[PDB]
Amino acid sequence: LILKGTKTVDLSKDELTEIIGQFDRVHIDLGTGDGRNIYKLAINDQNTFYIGIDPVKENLFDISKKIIKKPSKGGLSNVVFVIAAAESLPFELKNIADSISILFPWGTLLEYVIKPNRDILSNVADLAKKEAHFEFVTTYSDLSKAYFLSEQYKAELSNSGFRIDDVKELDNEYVKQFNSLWAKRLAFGRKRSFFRVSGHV
Ligand SMILES: Nc1ncnc2c1ncn2[C@@H]1O[C@H](CSCC[C@H](N)C(=O)O)[C@@H](O)[C@H]1O
Repeated sequence: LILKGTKTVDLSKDELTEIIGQFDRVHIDLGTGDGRNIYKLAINDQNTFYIGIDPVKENLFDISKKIIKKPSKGGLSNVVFVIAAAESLPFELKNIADSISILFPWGTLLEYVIKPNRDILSNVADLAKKEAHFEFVTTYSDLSKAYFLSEQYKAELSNSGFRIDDVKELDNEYVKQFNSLWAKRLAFGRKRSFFRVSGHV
């Protein structure tokens, strides 16, 4: 299931493969939100096909309507919005991404990353190609770098297919570069700690 403007339509595996054809890389943003972050990534790199996934189609309507417009009007040819959840990812996305990101998650997705939920993370790892980079950027209260650096957390992620190569604590200034309304709120509000766990799959 993908969005064509405000309408939900079916995209087959063969159709997806055809679209991917004009691009050298594929990036998946899980729990993409309002689509503004992915829109910015896509506008700055036309050799990567961007796939934004979120179970809430309603919040993607504005940007979904924008990408279908003509190029001169803000339209993009390297973005697709998939309506799905981490617990039930589309089989068409298996082994397709060069990179996967989960940015400023909330709700169940945040817990799957922080706990972490090994089975769910395993499903997310299945979306990656043999290669593949990953990036999880989280924040809770306005846990800690130590937690994400612990052997237990590293082992749990490794079991799911994620090999941590770096853990960095980021600040509000860093988040000011993102365009989603949510990211702006997090960046402009009280001082908050953000953590990026990144590596390869
Ligand atoms: N289990 C799950 N699977 C997929 N997406 C989920 C999810 N649980 C929560 N989400 C999505 O995670 C988002 C958290 S808020 C917005 C995050 C976005 N990445 C940004 O920076 O703007 C919401 O849009 C919500 O629908």
